[PDB]
Amino acid sequence: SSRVIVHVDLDCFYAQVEMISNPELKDKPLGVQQKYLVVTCNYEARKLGVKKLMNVRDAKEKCPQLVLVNGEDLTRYREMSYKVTELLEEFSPVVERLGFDENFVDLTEMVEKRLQQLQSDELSAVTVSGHVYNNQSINLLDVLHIRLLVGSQIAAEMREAMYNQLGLTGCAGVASNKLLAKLVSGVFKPNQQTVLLPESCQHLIHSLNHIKEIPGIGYKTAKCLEALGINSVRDLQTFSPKILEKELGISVAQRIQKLSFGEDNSPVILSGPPQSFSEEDSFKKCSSEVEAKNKIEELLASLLNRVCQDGRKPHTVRLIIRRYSGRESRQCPIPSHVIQKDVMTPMVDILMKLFRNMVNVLTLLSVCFCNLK
DNA sequence: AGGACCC
DNA sequence: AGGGTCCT
Ligand SMILES: [Cl-]
Repeated sequence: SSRVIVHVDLDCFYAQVEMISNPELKDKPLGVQQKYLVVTCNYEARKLGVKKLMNVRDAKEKCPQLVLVNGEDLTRYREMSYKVTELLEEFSPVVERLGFDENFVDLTEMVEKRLQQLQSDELSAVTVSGHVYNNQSINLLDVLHIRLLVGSQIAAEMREAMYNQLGLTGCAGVASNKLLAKLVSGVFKPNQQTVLLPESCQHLIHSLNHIKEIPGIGYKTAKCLEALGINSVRDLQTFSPKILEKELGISVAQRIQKLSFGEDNSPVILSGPPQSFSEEDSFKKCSSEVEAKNKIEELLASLLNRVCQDGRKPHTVRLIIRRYSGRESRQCPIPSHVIQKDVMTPMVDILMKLFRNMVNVLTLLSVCFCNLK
């Protein structure tokens, strides 16, 4: 049973939000700064050589006119992110969030509903919206092609609604599973879409230049694969299954070897409301382990406002720390009476105990509310 | 708790 | 960087 999946990928998301907030930035090169880092930038800045996650000095020495806005407070980005997800959920309810700026939508049922409504002569006029990957020829008699073209039409409706209703541009990719939809959505950027017909799957997967470019193959797995002489997609396709299992475990080995062929049976999961709320701060050294209570009190204060708005409350609190020159965490249940929401002073007490439990009286402090109900 | 992955 | 997910 084949599926029609769309991957929606917002262009330079934080920059888009900031440009909407201050139109004066719309025509100037823009970078969103967090600490010493340019986490993202609009395309005007990318023209001038600015890259994501490029340190501010390197970025200013490449674009001295680069306008910098602070993006350490994620509140506005998070709000717009959920407006996108909710808009897509109106199309079809099964929407999976991947970070703040990507969504997967399973269009299968929607596509079949639209096809049922078409007349015979109507079927021969089905047209693609946007790009066809690798300029592949469409066969209107192929039912897989028809379904994917209808997927491309729904994807264009989504992108038009996002722009008309929210002012945001993004790319979309339409394919038969999540892996392929996500790989194909970035083929034409920015603000464009691409559909992958099945015959071009091997062309898409072999277009990658490192196995680390496969979604799901992270730093540790890549480093491990490279240690085995596996570098290209075809290397992973042809590597011995038995050895790969022994080195990576059978779960990781079998899944990522399927990914190397473009195979991905994973379902689109309805993300729904978030599973956790957290806030953090990075810094160079906080060994005044009495200022930590101040940092933790500030983080806790802002978090408390967010928990009130969601309406659901956390049943677990967690404190994370990073050690000077990799993280450690302590969690514990939140006492039931404390959940009625002055909750600061008890929360600080709980958190400090977790703190003291971990540190003997730091480059990061993070507080998380989780286990929601 | 810790580790893998994602943006 | 400042967030998130699920698995062991
Ligand atoms: Cl499987």
